[PDB]
Amino acid sequence: MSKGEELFTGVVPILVELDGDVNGHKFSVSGEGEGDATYGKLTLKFICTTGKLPVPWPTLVTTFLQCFARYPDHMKQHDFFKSAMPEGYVQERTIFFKDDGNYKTRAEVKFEGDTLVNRIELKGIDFKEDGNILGHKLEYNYNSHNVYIMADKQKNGIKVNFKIRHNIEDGSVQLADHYQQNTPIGDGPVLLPDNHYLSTQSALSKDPNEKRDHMVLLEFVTAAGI
Ligand SMILES: [Ca+2]
Repeated sequence: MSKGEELFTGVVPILVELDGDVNGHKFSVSGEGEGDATYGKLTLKFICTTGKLPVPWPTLVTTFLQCFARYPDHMKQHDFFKSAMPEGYVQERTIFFKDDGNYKTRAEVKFEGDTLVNRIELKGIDFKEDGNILGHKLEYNYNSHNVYIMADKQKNGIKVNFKIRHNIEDGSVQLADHYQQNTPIGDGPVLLPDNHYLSTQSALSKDPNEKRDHMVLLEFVTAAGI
């Protein structure tokens, strides 16, 4: 029931730019890809433009585009993310790594021309030099998670909560608690949803012809009502 639904009927080019500071280690990541919300499909490649990434790539996956979720027709009235477009929304997160530090992210997600842009500032603090994050003990993979969206009618936005389980290379799990807030950038109306969730599956790979520190990401995202 929004104008934003119509900007995503096709393949949309995607740009991501991130400035990061984790425990004084500063770093930048650029990403390009393609989005096809008809099939909740994202294809992305990310490159650390400042050298080697001081954290594990799986820890950045959630930070690096839920407006490409596929909402089923009987649920399109609950798609906040597209309803904010093209002016966009601000996405903020606190990500609490269990027994370790935490990321704090602020992201502006909007269209620039025909290109969907994710611009992200990230600051991580209180990480243990030899935890699973700074000591790079996380496996290069990703499990499937459900994200629970809730309307936040007082801020004209949504609240989302979920837990990621990073596999550690000894077989254990490193827990990342995500606390997320989205807010429209514009004045216009947005779709405030009933409670629902996004089902996400991600696949991480390498580009065989790339020598810079990088991550290829494939992600499918479908909404699911209750
Ligand atoms: Ca309702």
